[PDB]
Amino acid sequence: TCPFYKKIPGTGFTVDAFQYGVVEGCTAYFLTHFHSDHYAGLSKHFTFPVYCSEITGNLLKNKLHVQEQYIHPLPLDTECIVNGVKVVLLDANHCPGAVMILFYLPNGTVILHTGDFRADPSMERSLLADQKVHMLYLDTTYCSPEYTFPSQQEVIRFAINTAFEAVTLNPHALVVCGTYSIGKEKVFLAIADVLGSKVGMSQEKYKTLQCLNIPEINSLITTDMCSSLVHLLPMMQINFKGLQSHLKKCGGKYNQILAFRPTGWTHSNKFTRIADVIPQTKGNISIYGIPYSEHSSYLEMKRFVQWLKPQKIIPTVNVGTWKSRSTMEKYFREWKLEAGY
Ligand code: NI
Repeated sequence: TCPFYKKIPGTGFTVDAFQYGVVEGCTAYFLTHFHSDHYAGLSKHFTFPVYCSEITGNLLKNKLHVQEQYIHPLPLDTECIVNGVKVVLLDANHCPGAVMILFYLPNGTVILHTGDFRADPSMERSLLADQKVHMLYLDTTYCSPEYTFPSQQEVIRFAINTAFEAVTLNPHALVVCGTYSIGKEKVFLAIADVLGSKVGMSQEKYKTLQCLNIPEINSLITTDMCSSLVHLLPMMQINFKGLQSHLKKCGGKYNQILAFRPTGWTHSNKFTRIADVIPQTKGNISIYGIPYSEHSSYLEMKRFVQWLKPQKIIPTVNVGTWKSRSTMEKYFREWKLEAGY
């Protein structure tokens, strides 16, 4: 049964609520982004209307084989009417096709559902600027002060320089990058670009990346592993056994692997600067964990909320414990008092 925080009151709408069968009174199902925790339950047998972005629509049709007639893509930054309710989709600065959703309720309430997001000051000059928000359904993944990490730009810089150094020292080194879902594509795209290679991957991943409207994509990726010196593998295989095995497959083309695991946050952020990061090494294999996040830091989250000044905040992540709920309400109150709303 559907939790209250996936219901938009005063409408027939839910958000990211596909794992509860037929939700009583829901006449349209919104999907914020193609991550499995959020799409859990969708398949080709789904017969209610789904509303999402164009990219999310591509993946529904091609990967989950949902039927065309039930997929309703909407343009971003465009006031649209759905079952008599004005809505807007906004870029969530998360993974490709990921959106925030504004609901303008009949009674005059305004609701923002962030989906998954990484807050940015650029959001302060969207169609959010023009009016008040009464309720915020907030991605609270890292709502605690200890969750710090760098900008995406600094991390990519670290990765690019690391990889270019290693391959210029050893032309026979291979670079590997782990993956298990969409998002974080810049990590492998940037590395392949500075090395002047295409990124090589399995057919199922190539199919997925083909759904994402990246410009010039056919120039950047390929299924021919033999022609590329940047390979993507499942995240699970990014370890000393998985990598030794894969090196064997390359038939003595390469004598060294440099691999990258893009995590979210790790406790090595409480002490170490991005510049200071070092690999785990075994023989001719090195592994870097790099903190490339597609969720708000604590400070980025605080800044957005303090800018938005909502009247009520409803968390969508870390809701399952009392300790977590309690902690989050404290920070909300602090933020409210500090900025005076
Ligand atoms: Ni997500």
